[PDB]
Amino acid sequence: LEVGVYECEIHLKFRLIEEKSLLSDREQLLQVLLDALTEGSDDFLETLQASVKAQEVSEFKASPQMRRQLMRLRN
Amino acid sequence: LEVGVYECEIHLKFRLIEEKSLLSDREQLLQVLLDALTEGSDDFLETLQASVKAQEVSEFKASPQMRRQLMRLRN
Repeated sequence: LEVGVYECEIHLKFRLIEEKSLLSDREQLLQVLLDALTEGSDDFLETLQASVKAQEVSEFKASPQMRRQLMRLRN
Repeated sequence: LEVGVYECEIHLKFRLIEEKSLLSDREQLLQVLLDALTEGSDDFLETLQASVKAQEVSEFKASPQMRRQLMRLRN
């Protein structure tokens, strides 16, 4: 159950069919898009460009809250 | 139940605590990251940079499969 701290970068461009009423709320917009990305249906979504990076970094780079979580998990 | 075709762009940089065994499969890596983004726990995740864009475009830009889906939904 080895964990690490990863610095991660996602860059995605894509076309999506969606209901208009689901895209009008600034606070829920990303989640609506993540949900479609997760579904990954070729009837609704076309991924145009994707770059996904995840690199382990030293835990000193983590936030205080995350460094506490790391101690909690390792002990 | 008005739908549109949206051209969308997500650019996210973030640090994540995750189990190592969950990040070693190229085909599941993005989904593992989307799942953490969806959870959005401050004990595990720190969002460093976020850019989220979604713009309605003409449906002629959609894939054949998506244009068929659009007809299916509008009728």
